[PDB]
Amino acid sequence: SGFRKMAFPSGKVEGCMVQVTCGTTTLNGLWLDDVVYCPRHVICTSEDMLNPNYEDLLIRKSNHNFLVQAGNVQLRVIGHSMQNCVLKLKVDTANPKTPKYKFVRIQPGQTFSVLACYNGSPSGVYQCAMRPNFTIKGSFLNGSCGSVGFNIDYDCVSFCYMHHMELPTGVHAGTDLEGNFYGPFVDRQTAQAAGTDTTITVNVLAWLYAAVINGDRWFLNRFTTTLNDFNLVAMKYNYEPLTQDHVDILGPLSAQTGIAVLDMCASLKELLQNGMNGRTILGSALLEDEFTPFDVVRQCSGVTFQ
Amino acid sequence: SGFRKMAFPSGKVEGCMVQVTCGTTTLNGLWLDDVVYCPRHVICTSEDMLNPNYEDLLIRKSNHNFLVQAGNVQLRVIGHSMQNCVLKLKVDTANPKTPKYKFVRIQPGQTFSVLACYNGSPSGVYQCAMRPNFTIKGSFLNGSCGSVGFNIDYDCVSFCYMHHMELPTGVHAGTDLEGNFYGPFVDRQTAQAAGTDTTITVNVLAWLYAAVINGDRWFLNRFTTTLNDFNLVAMKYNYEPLTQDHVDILGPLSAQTGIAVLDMCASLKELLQNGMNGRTILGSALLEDEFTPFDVVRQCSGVTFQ
Ligand SMILES: *[C@H](F)C(=O)N(C[C@@H]1CCNC1=O)NC(=O)[C@H](CC(C)C)NC(=O)c1cc2c(F)cccc2[nH]1
Ligand SMILES: *[C@H](F)C(=O)N(C[C@@H]1CCNC1=O)NC(=O)[C@H](CC(C)C)NC(=O)c1cc2c(F)cccc2[nH]1
Ligand SMILES: [Cl-]
Ligand SMILES: [Cl-]
Ligand code: NI
Ligand code: NI
Ligand code: NI
Ligand code: NI
Ligand code: NI
Repeated sequence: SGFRKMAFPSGKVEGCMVQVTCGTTTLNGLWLDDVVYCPRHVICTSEDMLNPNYEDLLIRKSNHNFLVQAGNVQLRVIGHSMQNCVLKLKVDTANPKTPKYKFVRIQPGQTFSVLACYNGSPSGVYQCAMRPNFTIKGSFLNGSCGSVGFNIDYDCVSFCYMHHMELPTGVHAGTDLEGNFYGPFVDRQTAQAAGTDTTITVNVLAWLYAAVINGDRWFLNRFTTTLNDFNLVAMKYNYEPLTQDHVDILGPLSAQTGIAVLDMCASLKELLQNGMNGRTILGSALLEDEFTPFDVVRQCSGVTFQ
Repeated sequence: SGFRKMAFPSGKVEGCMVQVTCGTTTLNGLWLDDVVYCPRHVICTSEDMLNPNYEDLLIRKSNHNFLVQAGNVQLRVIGHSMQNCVLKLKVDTANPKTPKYKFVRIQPGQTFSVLACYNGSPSGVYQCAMRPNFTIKGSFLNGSCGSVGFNIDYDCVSFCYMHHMELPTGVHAGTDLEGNFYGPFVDRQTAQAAGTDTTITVNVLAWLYAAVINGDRWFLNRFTTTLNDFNLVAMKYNYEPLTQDHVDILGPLSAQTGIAVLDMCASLKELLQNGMNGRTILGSALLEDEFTPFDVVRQCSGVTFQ
């Protein structure tokens, strides 16, 4: 019982975090085998980031210019190469703490844990969703660049995010570990605007199923709705349209609780139209959209990681 | 920018989790140096658990009765003793991954990270506060017994909680690492009521400072208040009394934002009297009370752990 914003255990990722310094710029890198992955931003001076020619700037950089520190040990850089917005520093030592890992590009509406780091040391861990507008609502300060987002499945770390940018609205933007941004963002010292965001309907439904699993059932009503009638309400409240693919993904939670997906949609319609009337769901006064169906099953079934 | 429920990185604690089995009962243990700490519940069979005489049950146990597994390695138990509600199993091997550590008993309002575990393997990490009623709002399933709660200062892990019980309202009770329960609770199979809970006033004020640090300051009014006049209002909304110690603990945040503690108290007094009127603070429609003043500084200044 209980339902919390639950992060993956961070130890497998902690063992990969290093400090990268080039000239006056220090940020985080990810050390996997004999490669350190970091934001290519690290090579730039102030006047470089005007409209930086990374091909031209990197040609001028020595392996010797990169200072890479794994705790109290300097790692020697023996080669460098750029992949999109990520710099790959080849080092002379393979990280003995490298976990089984993959690089994955996640979809909007999926979640991941962030290990927020400064000077290659961890500050903390929290859960994030990739928003429909390809931002995340992170917690990041100066020097957080190169902090990563990840999921774990059994023993395998799937890295999905490397932190680069804060927008003026105070939300965050970054890349996958192939250095391709999520969304229409660039790695520049500029004020950049995100598209309009939307509420992740399938996740709100997942969280209402979590509430039912945890015995918070007051919002359940006797009403049912069609998918079309529900979507006419979704649109008005800036919720994403619920597809049959989403209904299919909620199958397992519907089967666990005995509440048909379109019956839960009727309860969500009532909450959108009428509000909560002073009540809370899983301790929240708002409808939560940063838990996936899989996040709910993970937490409610006690899935562990080896 | 941003403000998240942020846990400590869990790696140092992950390296201490083991499985303890006595007969048919399996739960989690904490392996520090050559001692494994676990709930004494592990020595109960069926129809021991409703009114166990733990002293009598432990007399009948041999060292070999305790199966302790650290991953796929079995640890040899060479002694056992009971301290309050915790079992101390002396093993013939010191844990090479033992961090610098202390055992501390925390006060209501203090927060900590929980590494929820099953069969000695971590499921996830989240933040909890010790509630005024000496419960915690965790996320725990069957077999979570012996999961621990902790803080990190620099490199020192302060363990403050070991999980034992779920209460009827779906909240949680457990002990310090000396085996003394927080609150009136006992390690027995019986429904045990938590006291009516209250709001942690010093933490709400800390979170209002986090809001101001993040440029969310709509709720700041042009008034001040005395500590007396504030408490007269607090006590009508099920808030904890604010003390001068609370005021001084909030001093650094007051210094950072230029808002005197008593001026912030006047803004909180107006939020209690008038409500939030559909407005949000740091993305919440409720006043959040599970961040301490140190939690806000750690997160907003990027404090790291080595
Ligand atoms: C890089 F080292 C780093 O840590 N960050 C993290 C930002 C800092 C504050 N909170 C964060 O998440 N990245 C940067 O500082 C970005 C560097 C670029 C070149 C990748 N810059 C920005 O995020 C940025 C610049 C800028 C601006 F010029 C105007 C408005 C907003 C803005 N954001
Ligand atoms: C012990 F191994 C363990 O994992 N748990 C964790 C509980 C399980 C469900 N969620 C949790 O947090 N502890 C127990 O199962 C407790 C064992 C005792 C004997 C120490 N029992 C309870 O937590 C319990 C028993 C009980 C009851 F009989 C009525 C109402 C509530 C209640 N909780
Ligand atoms: Cl006792
Ligand atoms: Cl106001
Ligand atoms: Ni439960
Ligand atoms: Ni040199
Ligand atoms: Ni900021
Ligand atoms: Ni004995
Ligand atoms: Ni044997």
